[PDB]
Amino acid sequence: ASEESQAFQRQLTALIGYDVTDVSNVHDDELEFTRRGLVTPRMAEVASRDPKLYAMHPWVTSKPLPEYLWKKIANNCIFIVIHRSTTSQTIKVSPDDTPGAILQSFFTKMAEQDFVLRVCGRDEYLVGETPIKNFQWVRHCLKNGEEIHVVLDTPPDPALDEVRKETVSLWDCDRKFRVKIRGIDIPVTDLTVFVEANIQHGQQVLCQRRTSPKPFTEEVLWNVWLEFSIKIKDLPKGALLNLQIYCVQLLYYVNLLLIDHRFLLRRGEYVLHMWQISGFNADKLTSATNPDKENSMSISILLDNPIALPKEMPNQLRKQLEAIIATDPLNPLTAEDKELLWHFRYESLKHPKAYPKLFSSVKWGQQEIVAKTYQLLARREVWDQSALDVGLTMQLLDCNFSDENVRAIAVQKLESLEDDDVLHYLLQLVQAVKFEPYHDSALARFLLKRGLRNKRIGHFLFWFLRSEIAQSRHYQQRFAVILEAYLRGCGTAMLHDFTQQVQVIEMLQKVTLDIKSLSAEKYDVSSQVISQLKQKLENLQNSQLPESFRVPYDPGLKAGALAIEKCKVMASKKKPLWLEFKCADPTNETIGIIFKHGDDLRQDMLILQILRIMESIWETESLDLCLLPYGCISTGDKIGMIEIVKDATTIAKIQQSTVGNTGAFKDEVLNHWLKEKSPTEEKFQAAVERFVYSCAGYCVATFVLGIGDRHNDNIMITETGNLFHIDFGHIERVPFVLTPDFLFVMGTSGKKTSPHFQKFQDICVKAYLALRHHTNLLIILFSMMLMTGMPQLTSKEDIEYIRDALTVGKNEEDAKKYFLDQIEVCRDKGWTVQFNWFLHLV
Ligand SMILES: Cc1nc(NC(=O)NCCOCCC(C)(C)C)sc1C#Cc1ccncc1
Repeated sequence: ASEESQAFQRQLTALIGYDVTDVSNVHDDELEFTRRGLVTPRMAEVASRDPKLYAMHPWVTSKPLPEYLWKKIANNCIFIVIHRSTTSQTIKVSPDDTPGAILQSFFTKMAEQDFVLRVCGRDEYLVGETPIKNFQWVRHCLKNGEEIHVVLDTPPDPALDEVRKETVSLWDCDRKFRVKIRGIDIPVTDLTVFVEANIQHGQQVLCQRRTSPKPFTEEVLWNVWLEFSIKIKDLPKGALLNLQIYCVQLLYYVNLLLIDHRFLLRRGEYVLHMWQISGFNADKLTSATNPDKENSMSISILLDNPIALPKEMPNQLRKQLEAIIATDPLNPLTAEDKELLWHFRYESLKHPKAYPKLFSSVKWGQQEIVAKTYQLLARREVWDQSALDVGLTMQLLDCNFSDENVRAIAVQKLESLEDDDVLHYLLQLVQAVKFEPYHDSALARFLLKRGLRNKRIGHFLFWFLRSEIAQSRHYQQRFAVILEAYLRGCGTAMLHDFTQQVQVIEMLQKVTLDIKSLSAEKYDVSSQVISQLKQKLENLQNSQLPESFRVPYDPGLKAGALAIEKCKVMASKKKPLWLEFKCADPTNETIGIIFKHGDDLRQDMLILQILRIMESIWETESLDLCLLPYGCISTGDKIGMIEIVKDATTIAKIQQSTVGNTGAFKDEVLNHWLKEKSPTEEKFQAAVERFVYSCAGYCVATFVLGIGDRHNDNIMITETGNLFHIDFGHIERVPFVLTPDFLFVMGTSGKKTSPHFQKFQDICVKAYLALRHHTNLLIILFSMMLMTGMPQLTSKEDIEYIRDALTVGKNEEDAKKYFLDQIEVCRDKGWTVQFNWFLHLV
């Protein structure tokens, strides 16, 4: 209503990248009702959260301090360098010392509580009643053997985060369901079309009726009643009326929810703008209609049937039911299996791992059965009590489940995750919103309240939602209605940082797309393209870009002015921008960021998230495989950013040092580069230990994912011997890369065993074992990222690579040999595929 409240909605639309106050693409108030419906949990969180802790966002974890990291604390007391101006005197504190206790041990050891421990060079705070061992920044320093540098700083003002003042039933109706297909209208040789109407409940198709084929014209009228066998009483909440135009080839689709957001049966006249098939995918389930009215095929339908929706086993069969529960998520159930799970549903409820299969075997098109399922769900004693299995929880949030009650018990288990884990699974929990039948949901409300509770979760939430909105027309309506709901609770300070970030990304994306236009595809980096970049960049800095911004992939870091003398264009075919920015904290080395158009960085983000999940799985088994999970955020269509890792070099560039652009690869090349880049033999004998652990980790990780066969120009290594892979936005043969240059560093010529190669295969095989223990988790993370992120998704063979790879249904002893067989494939191949990878240049 306020004249300035209208200017707030245009700031929101600039941050979101979509106008939520738009009704040109809706046939009901589903999104408007969701906007108002979210005010309640937004305000409950904004009110619930403590302001002094929300402002300083302490990054803690309640997981035990790992064994390898404990070895670094040999004195049961670690060093903390506290700095204030000139002062820079260290302190020895016990790992059980709260930052409050370490405050009394700094003031009493000097000659008041209004000072906090802030890390040097970042906006990261060691505050709150949590032991110093549980702070992430402390654990990060103990991993990379770095010294703890803090500052006696003034705490931020919690008032900076201020917020702006914000009839019959179905079960009585015994008639059959019907829908009149009036016609189809395309704006614009000699084929036929027919329409197919389906009653769907997630994946499962309850009923199906088609029209008679009629010639392919601009307007095709039918005016026909399609009668279905399903009674109106039997329609479940979340039932979708999928209308498809077939040429026998699917050309267009559009969904419409039979039961609306108010439990009412949908009736009336509807003119639906349809999506074209690109010439399985989460986008196929979307309730949103095609916004492009000018170029899309339309379908007009009619309904009127108000009507509202109301709210002891033998050993043999036990052995069959247990065998079924044991099988992996992708093992398909048969009618025999489904029937056995249902009849013995009370036995199945006693095992929580049998939840996805028990609910996958429910007759959803039968009111009577869904009513039994809801009574069955009330006996949730086992479920509530049970330990949180995130892998199992996520199965219940995928495409196979449209049930609000089924999906909600899963969100109830997610409320147990601490911030630390909510960050690991955030990308995936965000995509799972695509599978929710309705806009307002338990999951949406869950992501909102956690983002609003923690500024680190909030920052990442923003970038993930802003990402899908900027490259998904099927879901931008839903995700923007959730991003507005968040942005209206993060508080003024966040709303300012996001504006500066969005602004910088927008300008640099323009320059990335402009430099790509200038430098031709079949063209190297000339003097024209390099000087045009420095010219374009000077005009941005001189009055059109913020003097400061938080780094999207690492928010604790604030980047400042552009070091234009250090920026350049990369030699890749996609011509990425290598940019360097000066650090914005005085507390002169820059931040390196790569901007890139051309590759799908959602696939990059989805693999990088899985590497943090994998190294977490290992951390619990007291393993550390030094994976370098560099930052990378997708910002729109094929465009996005990548973190430049300090003093790291490509493996292919290391060999084309001894001898340049040629296929004669030496083994000693990498072994020399490591010693040449090491000051003392102590630092070189460390680089081989960082190489053995990091190398073994990337071998197992890429193998389980099916991205082990990579060109060595996409494999980098640091001067400190930390190997890492880059550019995952792509996907004879090889399982993973273990080329003879790497073996030389471990001590083996080939077909030999050295003491370090022995160390390598020991951790290598123990890491495979560790991941095999979390088979269902990896299967679901990959299975879900293919439903949403990877658009070339095969719901048959693509999804099942990880099944064969993860040694399903096999003993742990065979696995040790099988993994070592794949090690020996890389021994006999040597440089066979690496040579053919170099040959892919011409
Ligand atoms: C992840 C990553 N790190 C690198 N590090 C590096 O070049 N260091 C060289 C020296 O430090 C730079 C110096 C300073 C800026 C730190 C001050 S390049 C790279 C990549 C990539 C990529 C390309 C295409 N698609 C996806 C990913």
